[PDB]
Amino acid sequence: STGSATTTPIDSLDDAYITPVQIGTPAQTLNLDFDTGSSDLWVFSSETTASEVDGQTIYTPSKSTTAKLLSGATWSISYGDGSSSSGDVYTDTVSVGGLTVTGQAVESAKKVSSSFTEDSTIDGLLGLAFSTLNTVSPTQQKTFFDNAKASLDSPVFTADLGYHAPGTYNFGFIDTTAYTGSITYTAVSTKQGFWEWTSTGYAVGSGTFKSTSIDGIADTGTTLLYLPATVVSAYWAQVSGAKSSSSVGGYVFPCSATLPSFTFGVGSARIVIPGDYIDFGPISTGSSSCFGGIQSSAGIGINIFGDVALKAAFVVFNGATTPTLGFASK
Repeated sequence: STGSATTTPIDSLDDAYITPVQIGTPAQTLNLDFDTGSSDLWVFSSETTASEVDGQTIYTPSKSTTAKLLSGATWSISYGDGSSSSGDVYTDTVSVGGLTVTGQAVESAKKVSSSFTEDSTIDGLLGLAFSTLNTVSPTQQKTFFDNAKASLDSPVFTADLGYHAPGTYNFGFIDTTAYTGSITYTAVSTKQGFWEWTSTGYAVGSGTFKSTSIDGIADTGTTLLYLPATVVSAYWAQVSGAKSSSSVGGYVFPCSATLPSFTFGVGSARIVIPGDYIDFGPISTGSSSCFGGIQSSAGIGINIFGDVALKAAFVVFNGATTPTLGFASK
């Protein structure tokens, strides 16, 4: 089997991407944030505290003939950005782009943090990191990909995120029309539960490539590119007026600037992030100070190849017995 679903930016900045997911019988379609940095499929629901729902579409298990309460199971998660949610668990039928999993754990939110409430466009998350990170207790549950894997034509999914445009998540096949050149594959460590890999270096604009190992995670659920302070300083030093602002919470730059590209290495191959991808617009409405799309990972504890990086590539998440990651230009 295979599946193919379009993923769409939630706003004009590509702050996140939503992908329609069918849950239950008859189908209830929710727009979920596909997150390769976590492993819980959770949804706003009829059980979510009413004051914490503001425009989201909810899953109502009582209206699904295939929903079953997973007795005794609860979940609770906290994300890198300080947001959180928690609740109980159903199993139900879940389909993505024509690919169907029966008995998928659907984690129903009883509580969500303010940032989730405040984002009316995201109805929940669909985790695609390794199932070892799944928070369900006392019986840990598998991700959608993990459940689907054996049935897929090939044990892979691909992320093809657009810049200010829709893109695609495919399951079970590699669309050879979706990228240019060849796919370069690179080793993954699953030791922390993430799609963790090591970039071979970077360049700023038309500058020379610096060969240096940068360990990080391929994380579709993070907006920006978080790299070591040395790398980030080198980038923003090429932008006149750019500075790190403690009050704003990162590097800002004059909105009048033309940003240089940023290149990252994947083995001997190179992925080029155009400068425009690194502009996240005014810090506040009407400001001429703009927020940067490359930020320091210092104090995160890990480097994160988020959407800013991933949307410059066609990315293969290879879930073979020894997982690997593949990157191609497009």
